[PDB]
Amino acid sequence: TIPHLAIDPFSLDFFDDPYPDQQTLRDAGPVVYLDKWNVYGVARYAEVHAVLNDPTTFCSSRGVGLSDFKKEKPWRPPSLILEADPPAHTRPRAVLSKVLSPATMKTIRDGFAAAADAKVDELLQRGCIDAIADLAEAYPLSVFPDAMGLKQEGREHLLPYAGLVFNAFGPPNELRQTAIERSAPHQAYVNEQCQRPNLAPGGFGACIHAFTDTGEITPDEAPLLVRSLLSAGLDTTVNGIGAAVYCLARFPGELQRLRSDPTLARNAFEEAVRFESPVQTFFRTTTREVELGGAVIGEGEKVLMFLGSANRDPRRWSDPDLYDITRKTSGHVGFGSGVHMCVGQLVARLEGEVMLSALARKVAAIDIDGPVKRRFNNTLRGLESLPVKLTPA
Ligand code: HEM
Ligand SMILES: CCCc1ccc(C(=O)O)cc1
Ligand SMILES: [Cl-]
Repeated sequence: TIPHLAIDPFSLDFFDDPYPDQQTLRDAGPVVYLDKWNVYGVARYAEVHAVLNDPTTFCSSRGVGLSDFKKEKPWRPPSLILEADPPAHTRPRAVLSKVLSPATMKTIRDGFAAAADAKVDELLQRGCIDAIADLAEAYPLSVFPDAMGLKQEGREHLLPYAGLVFNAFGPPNELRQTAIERSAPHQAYVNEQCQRPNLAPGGFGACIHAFTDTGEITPDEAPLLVRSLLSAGLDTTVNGIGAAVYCLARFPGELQRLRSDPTLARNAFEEAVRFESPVQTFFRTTTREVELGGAVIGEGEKVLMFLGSANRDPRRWSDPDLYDITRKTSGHVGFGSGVHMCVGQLVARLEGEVMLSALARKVAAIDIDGPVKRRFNNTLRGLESLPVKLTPA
């Protein structure tokens, strides 16, 4: 009844060009079995959305990577938010929501926007730049660690730590094993920065610790919640901004529409998140036998959700393989959906908006002018290098 496929969605060949295999996964059925890893897979929008929105049946507390925390030890102590189910999820989630709240964005927007404009001005002086290292990485590094309240020393551990976190959701392949082998210094740095005295006044980290007297979280929960922001808050935006720049570089007609109306910057970024889906996949674990799209999945089974495939499913999207900055993007699953839907999405969208606004106002053309190199990660999709020439407006 359920088709068995040999596709390895964590293989380098798959990462290099996932789109044919994602269509095969969608078209084989609403639910597939991936023999390579002994997991169920859902690649159509409808089933991905359904799984995300039933957290009781498709839980997160047994891990959102391949590993089942009921069977194996987690590689690090479980996240109090990502790897928790309601009701244990609810209070930590509320704290992060308030720390990253609509009102908090007002305090940081002016500085984030000035840093974006300054970065684009700097890049225009160079002309030919690497849109990854010099923009997608450099811009978030220039705003997010400071917004966290981190000291300067040791920030070089942040991107390695995030790459480790995202590789560790994958199966025990070479990418994951190698990341864990190299992890000790990055974990040591990150864990130390999560302690209250190491987080500067007014930043996200200090604000998390300040919530420890309201009854929502205790003091001993705050370090792990700071850890959540140091895990999820940087490399995601690197790949989101990188996706948006790569889209504008490949689709100059959309750059031209963005230049003509810079207020499209927020939706241009949202459409880049749908189009590239920098966060490609997450797992859930069934807590009971369940019927999903005509298939019967037993208890304690891992279900792999293809967020990027859901975001390209023609059953849901018109012209899904086109980058369209005026598309009605609401409902895409690039930030998830439901109770775990990205708690940092206002930060991510703020960064993406102000960078695309700076490009829309200052840049006339973005031309790829060197070899494009892809970066391979078990969960993140994005580029290692994107050589571009920026022409000033
Ligand atoms: C373009 C950038 C980003 C993308 C595409 C993205 C994507 C996602 C997705 C798909 C989830 C759902 C995970 C699940 O359902 O298991 C998620 C959750 C989460 N994200 Fe984001 N994210 C981004 C940026 C950020 C930022 C900037 C922060 C923090 C400052 C952040 C913090 C979190 C946290 C803490 C969670 C867990 C929420 C929960 O479990 O309730 N993310 N993100
Ligand atoms: C796309 C972001 C995924 C993510 C979310 C939360 C955490 C954490 O709570 O440590 C780590 C990774
Ligand atoms: Cl850790």
